[PDB]
Amino acid sequence: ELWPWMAHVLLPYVHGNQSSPELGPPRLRQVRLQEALYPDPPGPRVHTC
Amino acid sequence: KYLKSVLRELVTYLLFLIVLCILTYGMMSSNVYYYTRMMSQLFLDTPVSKTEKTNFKTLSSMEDFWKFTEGSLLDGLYWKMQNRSFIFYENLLLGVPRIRQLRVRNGSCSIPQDLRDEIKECYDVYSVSSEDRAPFGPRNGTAWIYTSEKDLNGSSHWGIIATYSGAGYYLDLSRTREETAAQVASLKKNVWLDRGTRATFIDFSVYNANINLFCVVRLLVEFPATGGVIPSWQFQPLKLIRYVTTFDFFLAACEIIFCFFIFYYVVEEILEIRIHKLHYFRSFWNCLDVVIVVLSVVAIGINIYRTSNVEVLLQFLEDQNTFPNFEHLAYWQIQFNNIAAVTVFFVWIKLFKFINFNRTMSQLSTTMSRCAKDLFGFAIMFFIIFLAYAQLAYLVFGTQVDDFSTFQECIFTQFRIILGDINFAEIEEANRVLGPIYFTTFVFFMFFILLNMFLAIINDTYSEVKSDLAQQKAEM
Amino acid sequence: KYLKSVLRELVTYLLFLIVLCILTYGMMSSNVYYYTRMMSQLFLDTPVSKTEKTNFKTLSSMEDFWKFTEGSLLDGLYWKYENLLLGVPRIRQLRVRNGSCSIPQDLRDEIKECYDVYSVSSEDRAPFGPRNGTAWIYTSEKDLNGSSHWGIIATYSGAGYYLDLSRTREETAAQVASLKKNVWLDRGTRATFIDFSVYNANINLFCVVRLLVEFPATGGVIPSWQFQPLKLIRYVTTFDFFLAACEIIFCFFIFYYVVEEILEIRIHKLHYFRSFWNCLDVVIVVLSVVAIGINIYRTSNVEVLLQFLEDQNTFPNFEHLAYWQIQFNNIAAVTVFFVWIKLFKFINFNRTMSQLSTTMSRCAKDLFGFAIMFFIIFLAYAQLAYLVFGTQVDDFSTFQECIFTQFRIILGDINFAEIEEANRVLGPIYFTTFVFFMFFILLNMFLAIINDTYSEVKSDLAQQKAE
Amino acid sequence: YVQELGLSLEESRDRLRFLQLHNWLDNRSRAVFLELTRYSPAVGLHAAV
Ligand SMILES: *[C@@H]1O[C@H](CO)[C@@H](O)[C@H](O)[C@H]1NC(C)=O
Ligand SMILES: *[C@@H]1O[C@H](CO)[C@@H](O)[C@H](O)[C@H]1NC(C)=O
Ligand SMILES: *[C@@H]1O[C@H](CO)[C@@H](O)[C@H](O)[C@H]1NC(C)=O
Ligand SMILES: *[C@@H]1O[C@H](CO)[C@@H](O)[C@H](O)[C@H]1NC(C)=O
Ligand SMILES: *[C@@H]1O[C@H](CO)[C@@H](O)[C@H](O)[C@H]1NC(C)=O
Repeated sequence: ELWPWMAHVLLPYVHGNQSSPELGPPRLRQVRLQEALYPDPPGPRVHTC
Repeated sequence: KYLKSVLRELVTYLLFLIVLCILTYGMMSSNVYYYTRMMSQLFLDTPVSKTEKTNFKTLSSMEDFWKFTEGSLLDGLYWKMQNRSFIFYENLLLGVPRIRQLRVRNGSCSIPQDLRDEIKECYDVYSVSSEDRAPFGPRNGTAWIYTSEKDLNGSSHWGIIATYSGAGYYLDLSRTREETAAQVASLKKNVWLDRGTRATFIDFSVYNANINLFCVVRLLVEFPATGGVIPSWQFQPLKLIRYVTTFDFFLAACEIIFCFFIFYYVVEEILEIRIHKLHYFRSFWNCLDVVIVVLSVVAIGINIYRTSNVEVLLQFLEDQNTFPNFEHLAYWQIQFNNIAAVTVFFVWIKLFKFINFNRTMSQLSTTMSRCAKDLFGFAIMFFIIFLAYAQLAYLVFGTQVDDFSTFQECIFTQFRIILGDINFAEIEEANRVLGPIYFTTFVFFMFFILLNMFLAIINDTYSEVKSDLAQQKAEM
Repeated sequence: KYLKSVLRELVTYLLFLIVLCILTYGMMSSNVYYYTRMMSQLFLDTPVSKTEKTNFKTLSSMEDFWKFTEGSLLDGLYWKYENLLLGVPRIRQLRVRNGSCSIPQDLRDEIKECYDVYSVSSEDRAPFGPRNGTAWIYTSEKDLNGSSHWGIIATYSGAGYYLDLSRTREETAAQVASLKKNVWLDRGTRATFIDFSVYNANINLFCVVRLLVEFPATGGVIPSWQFQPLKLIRYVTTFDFFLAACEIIFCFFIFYYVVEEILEIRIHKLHYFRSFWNCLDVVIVVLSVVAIGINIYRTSNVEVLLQFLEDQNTFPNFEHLAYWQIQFNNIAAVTVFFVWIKLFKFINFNRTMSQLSTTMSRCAKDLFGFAIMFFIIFLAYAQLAYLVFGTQVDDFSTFQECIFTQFRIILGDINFAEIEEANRVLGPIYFTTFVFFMFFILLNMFLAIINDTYSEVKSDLAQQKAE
Repeated sequence: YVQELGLSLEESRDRLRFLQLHNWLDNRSRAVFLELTRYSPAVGLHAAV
């Protein structure tokens, strides 16, 4: 749902007629780890990550 | 003596207290509460439209305001009788409601040239020196033309963000919804709440002829320069046609007697200050009389200033198709109440002089008085640390918490923590390093150590006083 | 000689206390709660209509009441909780008359009528509407067994325009529609009562229900309700024979106590009202005598309802039974409290307990003398809050409400979200100066007295023991 | 690994969808780190979001 969230509320906020002058484009710096994770057993979280 | 002289001095105080109590019971009835309660719930606790749940109390955008002004507002002003417009079939909407706008002008501040390619205009925060006065939009009527503060008979308001003037672009509304809706639509089409607007006022009043109590209603909406909406409301139950029933003449007679009593007290105080001991201010029992008489004379002066000033009602009664100007009367009524409520407090407090009729009360009074000379120093030393914590919290958390967003708010938050009401469940989000540290230090040093010296001093003073008074029997 | 008389007195008091404790506890059956809760949930929580949600608890107009009297009321009363009706419900109206002001001469041309707040001198005794029957003709209070009610706004009378409905749904609906078609709830109305009773043969428990709707002179609606269950057979099994035996032995005990007291006061002409353990015994005796009188009064006339299970067609007047039941409960619940408190004279046999007893008996004078100086300041703050906040918070509306709010503040239950916004200045001042003068000064003085007296009395008692 | 997220609404939205369907953020991808800017000329204050 992050993609619909950004496409619905954030992009209309950044652009527009006047819409809150920004002074700078956005960025999406991102990390990967390379150490592929596996889903935990059923349940949101047991203790921590 | 000390008995035949005090008996008169006591009965004169008791009659004063009785008269003051009669006045207090007189002005505050039990019918104002439900009046104001229904009046408030009619406008504040109803959604703007049935398809949403955003009421005037929780506005969040410039667009929601337009939904409110044509919506729950018009629906709560004009009721079809089973022309006049009775709100609850009892309240009478006298006159017409008036809307008003306060806005600033284009280019009110300055921007650096290196980034003056994207920033095309700025609208500075509201200021009397930066308030627009030019006619904007279609120059038809009073809604697009500036009007001075003296041409509207207005005054300042002291809102939440700043203190707004009485000028601005105003508009009077009709008596029937059919034309008021058209006027609001005309305002909304040719954009009237531009980016430059900073405040909006809506004013009206009602009568509710059953009881004799006018009710004046003011609604403020503030637009900060950083974006957002801040609502505020004020409903005031004034009374201007007092003399109808016998109880009103009774209240007038009690007022006259109260004036006579205060004149008596001021005369017997001038006589004592001049024809007796000079500089008798080391008693605290005479520094209380001066406060009481000053507050009373201020209240009487305010009452004479305001009550004698009612010609606006007569002007409204001449022609009843114009907006009534009752704003000043509500302000002065509020000021008068704020003075009477403190005067009665001190009058009640003064009674402590008259309770020494046996050993126990006398010794308790002696303990309480003797324990005040030394508690004063610790009170100062404790309030210094209190204000140190207050300023520290205001500087650190006073930007993201909103409980510490203002110095006095910081003081109130600390007092609430002392009572045990506020939990730090948001402070960690506000700050994780200095949050728990501050909370623990404050709740440990000022609740386990500093707050017990107050107990210790009182406990020791009472013990020594009782021991001395008991030893006062080994000599006799 | 001391031990023998003391143990006799103690054992007699223990028998009295255990008899009273059994008698009171045998009067509480756990189904009364379930009955009242379900009755309230049925008559007060169900929506007025299918498409609306404004239940009786949240009435907001004189028109919603007309929907309630045709919606949830009929469904709950004439159900498919499994109760059955007895007698017939009655609906009564209290109005005031036109012309009850002296209208100001200035604007007398615009307005044309007052409907003043309800009072006995301003009641409308004249007929109105179609002069059909009782529903449009004033009836005196004495003609109809009535009494005051003490509603939320004011105390109402027992007179008014009354009407008795029918037994089944159709005729009651027709009568209500006929009342709605004409103007029965005029602008001059000030009170509306709905009264009836049910039996619920499933479990033996009568229920008398009264609903009140008040129309203040400034518009709006104020609803209130009162449900009183009753059990008026009391002779069904062995348990209530045991209860009757306990009742009779309780009467014998109170007779013995009162005759002992009258003999004692005959011995000591005066100076008998100072020990404070006789001033409490006389209070207990008086409360018990009042309770037994109320019980006799409310059990003398119980047969009158018996000829109502035979499915009569009239209104069962059951206000007195419910009122006296409430009064008898409010007397039992205080005599039990006082008889439990009186027990603080038979536990001085120990050493530590004796010290605590003499401590509390030696620091009572100072505590009472200081509770005056504390309450004077307390009332000063109460009056200040009432004058400042007595119109818009809703927590300082009445005067006693201010006192109760301050007492809750002492327990640390402040809101402060409305105190600061009702008056930005002089409100926070009151709040801050109230906490500094209570939690720091005036609540550290009781402890000082209780801290000094305890040490003094322990020192004296230890010296006497070592003397 | 960064993404500029375009300049105007249409191109930015198209590039967002383009990188969404090509599996840019479904793998390990510990964090996302969206953060751009803000500046209010009326008061003269910047804001890091
Ligand atoms: C506000 O002023 C700026 C420059 O001061 C100019 O662009 C114009 O007059 C106004 N802006 C707009 C967008 O109309
Ligand atoms: C303003 O005046 C013009 C001409 O006087 C008129 O046509 C118009 O309806 C008026 N109102 C507007 C533009 O809202
Ligand atoms: C302001 O006061 C004057 C004084 O008579 C009055 O004529 C006028 O109607 C009032 N209101 C306005 C908007 O000028
Ligand atoms: C109420 O009394 C006044 C007194 O003159 C009268 O004018 C008015 O018509 C009365 N109200 C009704 C509804 O008739
Ligand atoms: C009132 O009149 C008679 C009795 O007086 C009755 O038959 C009639 O139904 C009642 N109602 C109306 C509207 O006439």
